[PDB]
Amino acid sequence: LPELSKKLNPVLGYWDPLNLAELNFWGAGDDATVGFLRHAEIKHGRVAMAAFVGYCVQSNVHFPWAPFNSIPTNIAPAEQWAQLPEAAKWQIILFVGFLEVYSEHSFILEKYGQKHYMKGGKPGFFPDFDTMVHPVPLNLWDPLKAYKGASAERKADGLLKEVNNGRLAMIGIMGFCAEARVPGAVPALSNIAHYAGDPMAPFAANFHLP
Amino acid sequence: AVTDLVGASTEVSNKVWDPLKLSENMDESNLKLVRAAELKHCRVAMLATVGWLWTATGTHFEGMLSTSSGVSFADVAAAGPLLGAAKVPAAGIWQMIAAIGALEVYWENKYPAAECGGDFGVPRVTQDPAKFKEIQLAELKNGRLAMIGIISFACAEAIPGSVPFYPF
Amino acid sequence: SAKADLEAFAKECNPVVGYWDPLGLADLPLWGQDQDAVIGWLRHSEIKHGRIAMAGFVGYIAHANGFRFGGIGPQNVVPEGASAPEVWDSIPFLAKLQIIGAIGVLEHISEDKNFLAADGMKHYMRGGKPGYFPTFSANVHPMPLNLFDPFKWSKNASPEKKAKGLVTETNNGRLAMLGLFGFLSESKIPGSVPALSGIIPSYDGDYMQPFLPTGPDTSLWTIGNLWA
Amino acid sequence: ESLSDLKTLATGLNPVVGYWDPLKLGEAEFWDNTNEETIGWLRHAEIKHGRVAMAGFVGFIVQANGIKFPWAPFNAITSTSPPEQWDQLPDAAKWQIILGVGFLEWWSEIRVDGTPHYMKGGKPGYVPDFDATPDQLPHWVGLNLYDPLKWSKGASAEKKQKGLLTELNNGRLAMLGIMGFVSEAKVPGSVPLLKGLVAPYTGEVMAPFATDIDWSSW
Ligand code: CLA
Ligand code: CLA
Ligand SMILES: CCCCCC(=O)OC\C(C=C=C1C(C)(C)C[C@H](OC(C)=O)C[C@@]1(C)O)=C/C=C/C(C)=C/C=C/C=C(C)/C=C/C=C(\C)C(=O)C[C@@]12O[C@]1(C)C[C@@H](O)CC2(C)C
Ligand SMILES: CCCCCC(=O)OC\C(C=C=C1C(C)(C)C[C@H](OC(C)=O)C[C@@]1(C)O)=C/C=C/C(C)=C/C=C/C=C(C)/C=C/C=C(\C)C(=O)C[C@@]12O[C@]1(C)C[C@@H](O)CC2(C)C
Ligand SMILES: CC(=O)O[C@H]1CC(C)(C)C(=C=C/C(C)=C/C=C/C(C)=C/C=C/C=C(C)/C=C/C=C(\C)C(=O)C[C@@]23O[C@]2(C)C[C@@H](O)CC3(C)C)[C@](C)(O)C1
Ligand SMILES: CC(=O)O[C@H]1CC(C)(C)C(=C=C/C(C)=C/C=C/C(C)=C/C=C/C=C(C)/C=C/C=C(\C)C(=O)C[C@@]23O[C@]2(C)C[C@@H](O)CC3(C)C)[C@](C)(O)C1
Ligand SMILES: CC(=O)O[C@H]1CC(C)(C)C(=C=C/C(C)=C/C=C/C(C)=C/C=C/C=C(C)/C=C/C=C(\C)C(=O)C[C@@]23O[C@]2(C)C[C@@H](O)CC3(C)C)[C@](C)(O)C1
Ligand code: KC2
Ligand code: KC2
Repeated sequence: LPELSKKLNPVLGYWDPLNLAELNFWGAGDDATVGFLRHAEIKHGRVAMAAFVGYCVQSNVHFPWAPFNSIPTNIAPAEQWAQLPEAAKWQIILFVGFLEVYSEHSFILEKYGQKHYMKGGKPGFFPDFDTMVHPVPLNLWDPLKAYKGASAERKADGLLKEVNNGRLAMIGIMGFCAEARVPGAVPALSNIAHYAGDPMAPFAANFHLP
Repeated sequence: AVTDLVGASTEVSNKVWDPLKLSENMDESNLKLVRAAELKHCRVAMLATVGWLWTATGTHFEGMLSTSSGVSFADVAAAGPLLGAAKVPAAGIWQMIAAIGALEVYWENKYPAAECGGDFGVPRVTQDPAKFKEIQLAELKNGRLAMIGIISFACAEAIPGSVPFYPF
Repeated sequence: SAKADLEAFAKECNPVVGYWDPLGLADLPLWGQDQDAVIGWLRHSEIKHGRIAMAGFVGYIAHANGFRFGGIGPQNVVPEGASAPEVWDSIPFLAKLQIIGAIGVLEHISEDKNFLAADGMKHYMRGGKPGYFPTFSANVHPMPLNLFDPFKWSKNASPEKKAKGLVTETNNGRLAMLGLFGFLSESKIPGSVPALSGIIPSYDGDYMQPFLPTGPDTSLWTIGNLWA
Repeated sequence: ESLSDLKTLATGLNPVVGYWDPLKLGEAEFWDNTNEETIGWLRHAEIKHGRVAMAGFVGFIVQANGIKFPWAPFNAITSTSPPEQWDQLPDAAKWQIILGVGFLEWWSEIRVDGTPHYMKGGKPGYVPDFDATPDQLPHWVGLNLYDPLKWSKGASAEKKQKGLLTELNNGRLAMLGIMGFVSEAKVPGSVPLLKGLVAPYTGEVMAPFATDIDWSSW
């Protein structure tokens, strides 16, 4: 990332202990090194901000439909992933797998004027979805077509706020996920969750890799 | 004229590797001859490595190699790649050597090694001579690695303990 | 520049002793950065040590007498009179860790480059005034008052009065360092402090360890206490 | 260049010592070359020995302290005497260590980007950059061997030569230290102030894999 982290944070700003901004990243370049890191900055933020907010709803209430229901609620939601059926785990990952594959298509990205992020495009820009083989009513970002009329000042403030709330939540969920197993990790919480199974193992409760 | 060839490898910093200076005073019609010998060694070594891997993995044909005196392809394969070389009957060895020698005689009379430095005129997969020099260098490097590898296989099958990372 | 100012400050602290530097402390550059940085680092360390010494003397007097503020907080778990050394052994481990974190945050705010740059000051080792803590007008959340002057009761003092106050602070800090070290010695080894012998009790745990005797967890708070 | 050898050493330990070699390995010719090539070779040998010695000394301190890789195959062996840990390693592990080091120095010998070899005028102990010539390596790897994160990168040349002198001095001291530790493992009573440490050990330290020859008859 450039030295415009002063806008995101003064006092600090382009802290960068491990340099990482010129390691040339598969021989692509220095601009492409910056572009890949900025996307993985906020893609990890967007997952973590949704997962931490996702945590605070799962642990209290469950959707009353049927399949991901009636399993115990007074347990770790990391364990509640392991209680899902195998078809549910595959369909969750593959649904995100479509979103990853679709968003990286450079011919879709050039429909709206942008480019792939480390070829010069914006780091985080999900496509407006209107080029699929079959039409859908609702797209992903701004589904109700609500807040795309805002000026660039609100977008620039929001983009910086997305990063800063991103960095805060990546600490938030992972420190929380480090409290479920190895208890007593965070002495601020220390009153939630159990279970020593690996959260970084979606199919550990179903099969084994070898 | 040894500085031209193709064999200048970037693994030795893109210069000619002759520490014993064997090609210092060798002249044309011998430099082409030693290049032809190297190329034939390359090709025979690559074919030998593939055949050795096929025999060591076990593959073999199905049938009887010499119905007069037993010896199936499974019998040849089960003795090992090296010890299963004398299991072949002598007539089969002589017939293989005769066919290889007929090919050798035909190609030597058609393309002499002193005049044609390993070039027997097999089609050619590309024009644009820079790409062809790259493909020639790839052939040379693969053949040299196979030259080392087949002797490594023979040493590891005969003397155990040598070649520590030898499969089977 | 550094040596002349050091000699002037030494003369102002005491007109009789003047420059008293026995073990060449004004000449050894710490991180290979000339004598000015060494002099600034030594002055800042002396000022911080003296301030910590005066605050520690006040805290030792308060803890020895016993002047607990109210309820609910950390005084509800400490014993009703256990002298100063054991007051850092019965407090909660989370409480002591948070106090250490607050002290480190204050030190980092005092040492931050942009925190000094916003106030118009510089770093104390590259041509700055040692002990000049920056104000609190940049942390986005509105701070009610600054740390140096909370009620801003010294905004009209002269520079000569400021220099005299700094010299008095340095001298009182040296005296408080001597007194606090004497109290610590008399709390562990009898016969060190002759006047203070028999007042303070004996402490088993050495006073040079922060994590000596880990404190109890303790909830000590209600209304939404989901964190045990 | 038996003159720059003195300029390097006037900054080595002041003029307190200088060009000190009792048997005079300088002004030599060696394998049918010139004195400059021999001087460059000897400088590279000293630098490489020093680097290997500092790495080995740090590894000995870490291994004898008790810090050990949890993972899987290193958890199997449970000793302390670093040399015995190497001895009870699997043969494949030792061979892969040796061959990886051999690949690294094979790359170190290759000069496809920097014009001179360390004998033909290049800097001694200079590992060439991986990404300087990205079309002349078998497959791309980032994170170069020297300075993986480009921490030095832009630095003053005075700082570079000062670091080279510091590396040389630290290398010589680490050479002495690691040979002291090895002789502690072999010869008790030798190397005072270290007798209370290190374990007795046999098996010809300067030999991997099999054992049982040794300098038993001194
Ligand atoms: C049949 C073997 C053979 C032959 C005839 C050649 C022939 C040639 N090589 Mg070559 N090479 C070989 C195997 C061989 N190579 C192998 C296995 C490797 C990989 C290590 C290489 C790697 C190599 C490089 C990197 C280069 C050459 C080059 C050359 C050419 C010029 C050098 C020269 O005349 O000296 C070779 C002439 C000989 C007559 C050598 C015969 C073999 C000797 C007499 C026996 C050696 C025994 C050996 C040491 C025992 C251990 C080997 C094995 C068991 C492990 C020449 C056409 C150079 C070139 O073309 O540049 C333009 C060049 O740069 N070669
Ligand atoms: C009837 C069979 C026959 C005939 C006529 C030829 C004819 C020829 N071959 Mg050839 N070849 C054959 C079968 C045959 N090949 C078979 C079955 C193989 C194995 C697949 C080869 C592998 C082979 C290679 C790899 C090379 C030739 C070469 C040559 C040419 C020169 C040969 C030479 O100088 O003598 C041979 C001269 C020698 C000095 C013998 C080599 C001695 C080496 C150092 C030791 C090898 C062991 C030895 C050959 C085996 C004997 C038994 C052993 C226990 C001692 C010539 C066109 C060479 C060529 O064209 O280069 C220009 C060449 O490089 N051939
Ligand atoms: C860093 C990784 C290293 C991996 C190891 C390695 O590298 O193994 C190397 C190795 C063995 C080995 C080892 C050592 C080298 C000794 C090292 C290890 O010992 C230790 C402890 O270190 C052990 C071991 C076993 O590993 C062996 C290498 C073997 C090799 C390299 C084999 C190439 C075949 C090419 C062929 C057959 C081409 C056919 C091509 C053909 C047939 C054609 O083109 C047909 C053609 O019609 C086409 C298509 C177009 C036409 O116009 C032209 C013609 C008619 C010509
Ligand atoms: C034991 C020996 C003492 C040192 C003697 C010494 O070296 O001299 C002076 C010197 C340097 C010097 C010399 C000169 C004077 C320059 C010249 C001399 O030449 C002559 C002979 O003329 C030579 C020399 C070398 O002597 C350096 C001295 C430095 C010193 C002594 C600096 C103390 C800071 C105090 C602090 C930071 C307090 C913090 C506050 C603390 C620790 C606390 O709050 C403790 C406490 O919270 C705890 C933990 C729990 C609570 O419940 C209780 C309380 C609240 C109490
Ligand atoms: C005008 C316009 O356009 O519309 C506006 C408004 C509008 C609609 C909202 C917009 C939007 C989009 C959305 C959906 C925005 C929502 C974003 C979302 C959902 C953001 C989650 C953040 C989660 C965080 C920061 C977690 C921190 C987590 C923390 C700090 C921790 O857990 C740490 C901690 O746990 C430890 C480690 C130990 C504990 O003992 C103590 C605590 C708890 C402190 C726009 C479009 O962007 C802009
Ligand atoms: C008992 C205990 O500890 O409980 C713990 C268990 C556990 C699991 C530790 C916990 C956790 C969570 C953790 C630690 C989660 C961490 C997840 C993490 C960190 C996952 C990294 C993925 C890395 C990838 C995909 C790398 C790709 C890398 C690639 C593809 C490359 O290297 C390509 C490369 O191009 C570069 C980039 C540079 C180029 O020049 C060169 C090359 C070609 C080489 C808890 C919750 O704390 C609790
Ligand atoms: C440009 C710049 O700004 O620089 C930057 C960038 C740069 C250069 C890349 C950097 C670096 C790289 C590194 C990692 C540098 C560190 C190198 C390393 C690891 C250096 C180990 C030495 C080990 C020794 C000397 C062991 C001695 C051991 C000795 C002397 C002994 O045992 C002696 C002794 O045995 C006797 C003889 C007899 C016994 O009776 C007594 C004892 C036991 C005492 C830095 C550090 O980040 C700084
Ligand atoms: C679960 C996922 C998720 C979360 C939790 C989340 C939270 C926040 C927060 C709260 C801290 C803010 C303040 C914020 C702000 C902005 N977001 Mg998020 N956002 C998420 C996902 C996406 C996606 C997929 C896209 C996107 C975008 C934008 C744009 C720019 C729009 C514009 O400039 O047109 C702005 C200003 C779009 C994009 O950046 O395209 C340029 C885009 O496609 N966002 N976003
Ligand atoms: C075991 C590994 C190891 C250790 C323990 C170690 C210790 C030290 C110490 C502390 C004692 C210093 C102070 C120091 C300093 C320098 N090192 Mg070392 N170094 C090690 C490895 C390498 C390698 C592989 C290279 C290298 C180099 C340089 C350069 C030159 C930079 C430049 O000229 O830009 C400088 C200044 C490069 C080189 O010499 O290039 C001519 C190079 O390739 N170093 N190094």
